[PDB]
Parts: sequence; structure tokens; C-alpha cells
Amino acid sequence: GLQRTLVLIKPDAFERSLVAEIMGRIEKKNFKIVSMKFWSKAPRNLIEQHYKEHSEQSYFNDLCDFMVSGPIISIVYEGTDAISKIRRLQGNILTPGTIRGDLANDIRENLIHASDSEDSAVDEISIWFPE
Amino acid sequence: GLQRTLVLIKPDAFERSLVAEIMGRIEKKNFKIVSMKFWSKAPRNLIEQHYKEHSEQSYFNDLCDFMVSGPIISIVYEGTDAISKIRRLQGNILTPGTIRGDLANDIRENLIHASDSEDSAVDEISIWFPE
Amino acid sequence: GLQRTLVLIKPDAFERSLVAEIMGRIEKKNFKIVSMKFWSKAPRNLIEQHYKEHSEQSYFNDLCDFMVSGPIISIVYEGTDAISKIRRLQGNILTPGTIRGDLANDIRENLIHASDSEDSAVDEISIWFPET
Amino acid sequence: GLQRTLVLIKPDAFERSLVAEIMGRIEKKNFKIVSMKFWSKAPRNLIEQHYKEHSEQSYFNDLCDFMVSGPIISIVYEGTDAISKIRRLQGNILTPGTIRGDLANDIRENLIHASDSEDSAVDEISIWFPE
Amino acid sequence: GLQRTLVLIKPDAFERSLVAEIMGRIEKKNFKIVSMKFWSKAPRNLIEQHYKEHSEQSYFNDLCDFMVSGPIISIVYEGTDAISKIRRLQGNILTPGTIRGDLANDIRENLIHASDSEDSAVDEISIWFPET
Amino acid sequence: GLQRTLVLIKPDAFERSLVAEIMGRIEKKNFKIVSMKFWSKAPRNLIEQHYKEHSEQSYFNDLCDFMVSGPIISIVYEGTDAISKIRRLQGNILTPGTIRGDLANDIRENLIHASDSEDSAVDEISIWFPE
Ligand SMILES: O=c1ccn([C@@H]2O[C@H](COP(=O)(O)OP(=O)(O)O)[C@@H](O)[C@H]2O)c(=O)[nH]1
Ligand SMILES: O=c1ccn([C@@H]2O[C@H](COP(=O)(O)OP(=O)(O)O)[C@@H](O)[C@H]2O)c(=O)[nH]1
Ligand SMILES: O=c1ccn([C@@H]2O[C@H](COP(=O)(O)OP(=O)(O)O)[C@@H](O)[C@H]2O)c(=O)[nH]1
Ligand SMILES: O=c1ccn([C@@H]2O[C@H](COP(=O)(O)OP(=O)(O)O)[C@@H](O)[C@H]2O)c(=O)[nH]1
Ligand SMILES: O=c1ccn([C@@H]2O[C@H](COP(=O)(O)OP(=O)(O)O)[C@@H](O)[C@H]2O)c(=O)[nH]1
Ligand SMILES: O=c1ccn([C@@H]2O[C@H](COP(=O)(O)OP(=O)(O)O)[C@@H](O)[C@H]2O)c(=O)[nH]1
Ligand SMILES: [Mg+2]
Ligand SMILES: [Mg+2]
Ligand SMILES: [Mg+2]
Ligand SMILES: [Mg+2]
Ligand SMILES: [Mg+2]
Ligand SMILES: [Mg+2]
Repeated sequence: GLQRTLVLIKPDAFERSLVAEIMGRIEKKNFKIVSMKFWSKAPRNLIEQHYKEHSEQSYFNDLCDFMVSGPIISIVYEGTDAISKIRRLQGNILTPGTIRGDLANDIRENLIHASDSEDSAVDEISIWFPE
Repeated sequence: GLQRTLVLIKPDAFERSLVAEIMGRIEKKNFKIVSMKFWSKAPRNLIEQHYKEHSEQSYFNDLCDFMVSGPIISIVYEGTDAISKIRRLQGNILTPGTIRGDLANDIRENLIHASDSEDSAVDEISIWFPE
Repeated sequence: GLQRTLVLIKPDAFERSLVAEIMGRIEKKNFKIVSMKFWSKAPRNLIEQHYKEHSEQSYFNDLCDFMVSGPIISIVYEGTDAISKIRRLQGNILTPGTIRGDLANDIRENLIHASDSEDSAVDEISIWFPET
Repeated sequence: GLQRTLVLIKPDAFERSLVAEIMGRIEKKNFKIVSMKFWSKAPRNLIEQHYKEHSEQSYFNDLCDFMVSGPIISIVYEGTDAISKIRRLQGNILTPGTIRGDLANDIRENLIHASDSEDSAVDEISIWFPE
Repeated sequence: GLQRTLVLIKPDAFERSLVAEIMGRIEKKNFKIVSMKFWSKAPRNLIEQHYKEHSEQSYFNDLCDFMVSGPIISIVYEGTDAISKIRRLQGNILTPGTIRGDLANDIRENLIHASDSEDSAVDEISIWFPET
Repeated sequence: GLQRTLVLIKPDAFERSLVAEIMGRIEKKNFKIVSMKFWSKAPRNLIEQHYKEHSEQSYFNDLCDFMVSGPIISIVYEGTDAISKIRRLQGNILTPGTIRGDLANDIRENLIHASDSEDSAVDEISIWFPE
């Protein structure tokens, strides 16, 4: 069961003071922080790498600008079935009960990123936590 | 995709002291109050207008009775995709995660009303905020 | 209209201090407590009865050992459609918004039991509150 | 400094649906339930015993009336310095931050009782949990 | 027994999305809303009246500009000893447990106004709800 | 007005899953995270330095053992009057309304450290954040 997954707390969370609300939802589901970094302004290369699959999309530049417009936190979380469960926890802006469902309402500004597969998770954990 | 929708806080919300809890869920999802009005008792006229589409139903008079049995608040909310999102937030007594899902347990006394279409929004806003 | 259903708060709720959290979710949905008992350690035959339909499963022994590993609370809740609505409230660990969806992440240690039918309700009520 | 104290959840807690809110504050401060008992209506005998020290006061019968006007829960709690700490938690309708401070507004209907001394704890526990 | 008092939710509560949080604190203490108005922008003379006793202070102009910088809500609350108890609820930024103690950290932007006496209550109620 | 102060999230917070609850209380008072580190097990020299003034007290060894018995988070917080306000926010295990007042009940295991003066704050910020 045991996996690790990468979470990003996005800048809209810092602006709207939802940082703890978000982290708290994950904690209460019993996932453990295994490593964590605070970035006051994330190095733009890091964000470009992080959203590489998106480099061709029309939202890519606006996206990068946003991800660098305020602080972010990068967290590695550990627990049973972590990648899938934290993804569900993240949710979408349509359906309530989730982080995005309760607290967000934008296609770009949605508070949180969570890895969506075992592969994107190893990759993302290496970008943000090379060590 | 900026919209405006009409929300009623129903008399059972006041009876059960859930007014802030309900307004808070809508506030947390980033919707903004544009107009608001407290009615210690609503004119049955306005209630019957608001529920005109239901005028030929069994529950029609019970519902009107309840709607005037105590205070209500009429709020116009605004934000991206307001009508549909606030409708999901309202949800139903069957789905936990929503206002009715977490807090209500009845076909009639269900805490809240939210416009369900662009047309009923424009119409209901006009009922409650004729000015 | 009105039904009664049986809830068990499991020992992981005590270990994790979530007792109030769970009871509150049911309280905020307007369900009323009609009976309630705190068992610092529930007698094993009560537990085995409660889970009797499960007696031939691979997990049966482990489940009972767990349910006896800490305190539990048994509660009869009353309200409209109590049985099915508290079932929905409990939910499962895959479904955000529910008790298990927000707070549990295990196949066995999942915080709460709730009757799933009218018969299991009637039966489980009698097991934990035989005085009727 | 392990102690045991007796807490009553009063009938106004049930009326106002604050039972979990109250138990939750005591749970969050790390106190553990040692015994608990639900009374749909308490025998006036037990109430009069519990409040024996008040038997000659103006409010004595009103208080007994209220105490039997609806359910109550009697709980024995345990943890370091339980009697005094749970008393502070209970607080009063004047000081926000406590159970009565945040939630109650009356001299009689004040949600909760907590033992105030080592002696009244031993005595009250014996009233409610004679076994 | 019963009193009524005037509460203002200040524009920093809208900016910070704390409107429900603040109103909830007052609601959970069993105070009832008896009147309420949302002002997307309160007329300046209403604000100046409301703070008229403050007209000669160094902060007077800045305060009024602030109070007009966003929406505000005016509310009459009713309950036992409403005036003094909601004052206590509001508290100050030095006192944890109160609205300002937990959520505010500024001399001017402090979320909430509440009447401090029976006379200021009666007067402030008339300013924001002149229809009586 | 503007100061910075050092906060430690102690291991009892990780054990009891109060990490977000604690950080959230500080966030809602409007203080900003300015830097932050997650330590799965803090280097014992760091903790010895951190509690130097205490090196002669009888609790010093038990204290160090505890501070290294689980994870801790070190945070630098910024805001008006930060050192004094976060100290009040931290509080003590007696009086409710605070982090310690609501959530703690031990002389050693009390969830959080907060610097108590402009001097201890520069010092502590340098131990945990040499850069
Ligand atoms: O049209 C879009 C879609 C995506 N995004 C942003 O870029 C990320 C794109 O990844 P994806 O569409 O897969 O969203 P996710 O999987 O994280 O839900 C999202 O988190 C958004 O914040 C955006 O700005 N515009
Ligand atoms: O059988 C019913 C159905 C409706 N209602 C009330 O009338 C409103 C309109 O009914 P509808 O099915 O449209 O509920 P909605 O989900 O739209 O609010 C509901 O909110 C209820 O408060 C009722 O009393 N009995
Ligand atoms: O593989 C399993 C499945 C069940 N359980 C436990 O025993 C109960 C089994 O009943 P069921 O699968 O029907 O779960 P529930 O009805 O409570 O949702 C669960 O709640 C778990 O606590 C278990 O230990 N192992
Ligand atoms: O004037 C009063 C004082 C007391 N009480 C009730 O009787 C209890 C005991 O009074 P006391 O002053 O000891 O209150 P305590 O703070 O100890 O609970 C209180 O909790 C109230 O519920 C009352 O009805 N009227
Ligand atoms: O130096 C000051 C003091 C007051 N205020 C503002 O104006 C009100 C002043 O009234 P008072 O000092 O009596 O505060 P309150 O009675 O609301 O506690 C405060 O709430 C602040 O919003 C200000 O802007 N500067
Ligand atoms: O008798 C004691 C007193 C202190 N402590 C621990 O060591 C720290 C000592 O610092 P101080 O007594 O000044 O506590 P604080 O100022 O942080 O409240 C406390 O946080 C406790 O966690 C302890 O273990 N035993
Ligand atoms: Mg994706
Ligand atoms: Mg409809
Ligand atoms: Mg089953
Ligand atoms: Mg007393
Ligand atoms: Mg004043
Ligand atoms: Mg100190």
C-alpha cells in the first residue's frame, strides 16, 4: 500500500490564507509529511520543468507566471495508496467535499497540485527534492 | 464567466442556528455578496412568486407556510460560474459534502435555496431585489 | 418517516481522538441520540455477535481483536431515514465528504460502524441494548 | 498528576445540538473518557443529590426542573490535572475561549457541569457511577 | 434581560473572507439577528455619524476612508445582555479567544464594530436603521 | 511594528496530528511564513543549542530526548508585533483560547515553541536558519 506523492501548495493559497486549511485536510486523512520546502518565489526553471507536459498548451505561460507570482510549498507525503487518495482529496472545482470543490473556483487558480501517477510522482519528487 | 445567482437562507437555518455555517461555505468557495436582505417574515406574495413554478403541487402551501414561519435572508452572489457552482454547493440531503448533504434531513426544511438556471436567476433576483 | 439505527464508534476513533468529530457529523445532520453506552473494553461475544454474519471471513478474528483493542461507543440514533442516511454519512475511504472519506485510510480501522438495513438495525440494537 | 472529574452535558446542549462541540473541546485538550452514561431523563433524585449543596437557593427548583427537562450525559474524564483544567475549559459566559464563553448566554442554561474540587469529584462520580 | 446592540462588519472582513467566521461566533453564542443591511459602499455621512464622537481624533479621516473602502454589513443583534457580551466577543487584538484576538492584528482594520453602551447602542441602531 | 519570530512545531504535534491546527491559528491572525524547514529527526546539537539557557535545568535531558523523539518544523513568521503576538497565541496550558490552552496539558509536551524576545528571536532564527 505505501506510497509517496508530491504536493504543491499554490500561491493562491497564500493570498487567501488557505495554507493550513489545505494541509490540514491531508493530515486528517492520516498522511504524513516526509519532506517539505518553503519557496518565497519558486525558481522559474523549477516550475517550467514541473509543468513540462504542458509546455505546448496555451495556458503554459500564464500558468508559469501565476506559479511564480507568490509563495509555494512543496511537500512529499507518505501513506497507504497516497498518490490516488491525495488526488481524490484534491478533487475538482465542481464537486464539494474536496479541497478544490470547497475552496476553489478557477481553472488556473486551484490552490493545490498533487501527482497523478507513480511515474509523475517520482519525477516531481526529484524536481523539488533532488537530494 | 462571471454570473449572478439568488440564494435564500430558509427559516430552518435560523431555527437551528446554521446561518453563518451556510453563508460560510459559499464564502470559502470565493463567491461575493452583491446584495443582501434580511426578512423577519417574508410577504407571502414574494414567496408565492418565488415559488410560482410550483403553484400546482401538493407541497405548495406547506412550503409557503414554512417559508413564512420565520426569518429568511435573500442574497445575490457573484463570481465565476456562480449559478451552477452554488447549486452544487447546496447539493441534496443524500450527498455529504454539500450544505444539504451535511446539515439537512428533510424534503421541505432544507436550509437553502439557490437559482438553478440563468433564467430563474434573473427572475428571482428581480423578485427579491426589484430595485 | 422516523427510523433508528445502530452506530459503533471504533477504537481507532479513541486512539486518534476523533470521537467528537464523528459524533458531530451525525449531530449536525439532525440525528438524535436515543441510547448510548461507553465500553472501555467491549466483551468479545458482543463483538462476535455484532459481526456474526462475518464469522467465516478471512478477516473475522483480526477484526474482533481490533474492536476489543480500545474503547468503543454504541449509540442508537433516531431521525428520518436514519439507517440509510447515516450509512451515507459514514461512506467509505474513497469518497471525500464522508466520515471514512475524510478521516480513514484503512480496510479495518475505519472509525465507525453503521447498520446497513432495517433488519441489521433491529438486530444490532438488540445486541448492544438488550434492555428492549 | 492524574485525576478524575465528573462532567454533565446539560439538556440545553441537546436542544441546541452542541453535544459533540462540547465533548470535542475536552477531547482536543487530551482528556480521556473513563465512563459515560446517557440519560434521556435523569431521576430527580440524582439531580437533587448532585446539586445538594445548592438545596437552599432561590434557583434550586428551577435548576432541577431544567436538569430533567431533557437528556443529559454524565461523563467521567481522566488526565493530568483533570478537575481544574476541565473547569477552566468550562469557564463562564463572560470569558470567550471557554465552552460557556463561546457558546452559552444564561445563568441557568449553560450547557455543562464540571466538578470543582477533588472532594466534589469523588462525590459526584459516586452519584453518577455508583458501581 | 433582553437587549439589542449594533454590529458593523468592517470592509477588511470582506477582503479577508471572514464575514461568516465573525457572524458565526456571535451566532454560536445564541444572539439573534433582528435587522441587517448589506452596504456595497456605505454613504460617507452614515459612517461619519456612526463615528461622530471620534470626529476630533487624529485617525478620524483615515478611519472613515477605510470604512468606505469596501462593503460593510450592519446588524442589530438581540439577546440577554447583548451589548456587553458581544463587546466581549469582539474583544481586542491582544486577547486570544475573541474575534479581534484570533483574527485581527491592526489598530484600524479590526474586523468588527460593536456598541459599547446602552446609549451608543440606541443611537447607532437609529443611524443604520432609521426606520424606527 | 514589523518583526520576525521563530516557531518550532514540536513532535507531540505530529503524533497527535495537530500540525495544521497549530499553523492555522497563526495564519488566521494574519502572520506570514517567511521561511520553514521540515526535520524528520532534528540534529541533537540544534536542540541543545536551541534550549541552551536550560542546559542546567533538571528537565534539560528529558527535554532534548523529547524534541528528538519525532519530527519538528521550524518556521520564521513575519508581521506586526510578531514576537509578542505569536507568544500570546501560544499561551499556556491553563487558559483556553490559545494553542496550548486548547490543545495541550503537559509541562514538557506542549506542541509549540515561540521566541519570547527580540534577542532570543535573532538567536533562534540563526540556529535554525543559518543562511
Ligand atoms: O486551462 C487551463 C488548465 C490548467 N491550468 C493550470 O495548470 C494546471 C494544468 O494541469 P491539469 O490541467 O492536469 O490540472 P490538474 O491535473 O492539476 O487538475 C492546473 O492545475 C491549472 O492550475 C490553467 O491555468 N489553464
Ligand atoms: O416534496 C417536496 C419538494 C419540495 N419541497 C420544498 O420546495 C422546494 C422546491 O422543491 P425542489 O424539488 O425544486 O427543491 P430544490 O432542490 O430545487 O430546492 C424545496 O427546496 C423544498 O423546500 C417540499 O416541501 N416538498
Ligand atoms: O477485509 C476486510 C474488510 C472488513 N474489515 C472490517 O470489518 C468490517 C467489515 O464489514 P464491511 O466490509 O461490510 O464494512 P462496512 O459495512 O462497515 O462498510 C469493516 O468495517 C472493517 O472494519 C476488515 O477488517 N477487513
Ligand atoms: O443563579 C443561578 C446560578 C446557578 N444556576 C444553575 O445552577 C448551577 C450551579 O450554580 P453555580 O454558580 O455553582 O454554577 P457553576 O459555575 O458551578 O456550574 C449552574 O451551573 C446553573 O446551571 C442557576 O440556575 N441560577
Ligand atoms: O488609533 C486608532 C484607533 C481607532 N481606529 C479605528 O476606529 C475605531 C476607534 O474606536 P475605538 O478606539 O473605541 O475602538 P473600538 O471601540 O471599536 O474597540 C477602531 O475600531 C478602529 O477601527 C483607528 O483607525 N486608529
Ligand atoms: O519543567 C519543565 C519545564 C519546561 N519543559 C520543556 O522545556 C521548555 C522550557 O522552556 P519554558 O519553561 O520557558 O517554556 P516556554 O517558555 O516555551 O513556555 C518548555 O517548552 C517545555 O516543553 C519541561 O520539559 N519541563
Ligand atoms: Mg494532471
Ligand atoms: Mg429546483
Ligand atoms: Mg456491510
Ligand atoms: Mg460551582
Ligand atoms: Mg470605543
Ligand atoms: Mg521561554
